[PDB]
Amino acid sequence: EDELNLLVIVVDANPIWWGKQTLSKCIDAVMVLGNSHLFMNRSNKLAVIASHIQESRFLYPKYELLTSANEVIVEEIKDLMTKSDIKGQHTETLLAGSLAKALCYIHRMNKEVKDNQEMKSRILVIKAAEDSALQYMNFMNVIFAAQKQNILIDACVLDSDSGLLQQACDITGGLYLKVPQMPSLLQYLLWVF
Amino acid sequence: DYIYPEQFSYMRELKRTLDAKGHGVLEMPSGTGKTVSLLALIMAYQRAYPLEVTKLIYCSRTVPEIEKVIEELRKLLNFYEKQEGEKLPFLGLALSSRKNLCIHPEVTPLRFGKDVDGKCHSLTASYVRAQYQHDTSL
Amino acid sequence: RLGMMRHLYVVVDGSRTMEDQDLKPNRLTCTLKLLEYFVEEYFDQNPISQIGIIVTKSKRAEKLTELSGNPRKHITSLKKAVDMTCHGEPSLYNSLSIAMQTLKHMPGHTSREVLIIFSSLTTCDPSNIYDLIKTLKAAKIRVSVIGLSAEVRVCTVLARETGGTYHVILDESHYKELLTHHVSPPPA
Amino acid sequence: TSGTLSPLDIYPKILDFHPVTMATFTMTLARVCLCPMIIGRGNDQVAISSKFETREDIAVIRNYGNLLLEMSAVVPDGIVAFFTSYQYMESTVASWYEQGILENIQRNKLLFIETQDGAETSVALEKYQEACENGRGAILLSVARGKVSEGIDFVHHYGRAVIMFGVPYVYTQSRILKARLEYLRDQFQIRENDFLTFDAMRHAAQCVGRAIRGKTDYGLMVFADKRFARGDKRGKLPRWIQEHLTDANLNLTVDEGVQVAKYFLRQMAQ
Repeated sequence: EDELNLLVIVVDANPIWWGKQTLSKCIDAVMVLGNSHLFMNRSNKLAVIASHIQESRFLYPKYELLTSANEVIVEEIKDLMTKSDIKGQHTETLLAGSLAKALCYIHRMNKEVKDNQEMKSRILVIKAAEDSALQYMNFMNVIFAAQKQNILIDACVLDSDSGLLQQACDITGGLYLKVPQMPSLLQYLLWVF
Repeated sequence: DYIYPEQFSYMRELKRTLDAKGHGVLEMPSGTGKTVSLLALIMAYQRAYPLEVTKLIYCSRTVPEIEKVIEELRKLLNFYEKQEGEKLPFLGLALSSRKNLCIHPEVTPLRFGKDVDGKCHSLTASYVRAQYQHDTSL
Repeated sequence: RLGMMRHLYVVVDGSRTMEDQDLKPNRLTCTLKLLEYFVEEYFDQNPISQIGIIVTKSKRAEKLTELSGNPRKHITSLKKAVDMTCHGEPSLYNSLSIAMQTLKHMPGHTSREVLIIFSSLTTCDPSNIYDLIKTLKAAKIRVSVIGLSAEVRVCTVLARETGGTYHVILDESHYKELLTHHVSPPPA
Repeated sequence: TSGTLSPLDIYPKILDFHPVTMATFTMTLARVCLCPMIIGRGNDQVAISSKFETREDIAVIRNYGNLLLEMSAVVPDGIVAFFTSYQYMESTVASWYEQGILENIQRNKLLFIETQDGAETSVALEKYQEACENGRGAILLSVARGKVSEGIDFVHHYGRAVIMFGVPYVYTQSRILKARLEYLRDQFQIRENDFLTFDAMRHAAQCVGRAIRGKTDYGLMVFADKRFARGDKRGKLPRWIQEHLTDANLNLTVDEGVQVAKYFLRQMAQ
């Protein structure tokens, strides 16, 4: 508990979730995981970001805050559901944007913490989507920044093939798991990382 | 333009160890640094008295050690003058026997009664005789 | 991390000196076991890359794995080597010539690398090793040595002249630190 | 000066004058150096009486030949074995060229015998610096008085360990030298330790000094003799004081060979 820990969760919003046919369930599970994480230690914090087809957006920004976190997440996702970028209208997601947002937040939190002692942070991606060539430069830029920062990027691929994310974990020294049985999502989040 | 922290710590005491004008004994490392640090410690006195300026002489067991004294001292001076030098505007030289430096004079007068002193006397005599007249033959 | 592609030839000392109990169970067992851990971590850090495996034993060179991009062959080869152990003395010149022959073929923007784990003091080869070191530097084949308790000058020059990586290992913790430094990519 | 000289007395003894004294370098910790002695490790190890070390075959064959082979084979580094004479050197290492069929070392070492040649000397130093145990300054035998004492001015720490097989000692010829021994008895009374032992131990110290070179390097140096405690008194070897803060240069151990290999791990770590 001595070390402050920030875990940023990037959730891939892509309509691939339709294939998942449930998003509602995925949120419920993610919420349980977050609550546990916050409960483990006082010093744990969480940030949640959505990587949508069109852009990346911040769902939320402590455990005392959890009630707030739950409401903010449910509401934020519902807004996201919009028709544009529907189904595999757009196969990819804006992970690069999400990672950029995550690193900015981690940096800001770190500076404040710098006044104090060191902070440990890691980024978790729940990835539904596929990567694309156009995406390569942007994504890698964020990935390499994280590696230099020594911030591990873990990835849980429910489905699809995001090679870049697999590469991202390797470079970053994070963990990558392609989940067989997506309904076991909760177990993977708790157990896998 | 500088010198070692060790030389600065020691210098005054070493100048004092030197003041007695006759003798002294100095403790130093097993070899690396010893001779170069001497040259650095004599830089403090390179002109202690302008009206007479004393000299340094170094005694050495063998010829390969002499090139170790020359190569270190050549690095320390870098040159005879401020034009390229920055510790000592000194002039330094190696030497050893006539018996080592010169092969042809050992070879030519081959006799048992032929001392290395005598051979310089012989060479000097041929040079004076040649200068007198006998350059064409002696 | 992605940006370029690596070719690395892992060379292991299978001389009689590698049997010794100084480093866990014996040096052979501790080195192959950590080297298996390194292959999976290097291939994870370097997804587009290649490795080949060579040993020096009983005054010869032998190919434990051919040059390839699948990690599985190299961990399976390190598993299969432990049973047959180590005896005799090195053959470093013949191992740098087979490694050279594979590495010379590789294209312009990929690295050329040789990683050697060394527990000997010389090598049995007659051929002039200095001609081959000059040729490595022309070819751009970089050679690194991790030595066990040992600084014997021809090996150290050989790793410096080819690129600057002669390291000493005194524990199983220090050897994992050294292999994990080698997992690290080059600039592009 | 002579590098070390801290016990001071011998120079004023030789001069019959009292120079100004001064220590004028900053020294390094004792721990970079290690200065062992060897004599045996069980109570049955009786072959080292050295009443006639020049004639005691059993003693040459036992820890004098056998400890060298144990230390050199275990501690695999470039190591030069210094001897008190050629005759000892020839008896101790059977070599390729043996003085008898009955001699007791079998291992790859190189020789350094008389008619040394300036070009031939370098060949042996090229071999020791390049690789393997053997070369000049490497697993090679040389008499301590001989030319190997000049050393080589290589940057590379070419040397590792030196094992003095016998403590370098000298004699006093029944002529002018005997006349000198009598004079210094008349004046000092304590003549033997100053005139011969101390003067031979510096002969030792030059060869070991040439191995370890100075403050910017590391090393060890072992002595093989029955009478070795006498050598340890009066600071007649490098082991002696240079700065009170250094935390001592002690060598006592229940096993030398293990202590030097542990010390080499410590040096790789540094």
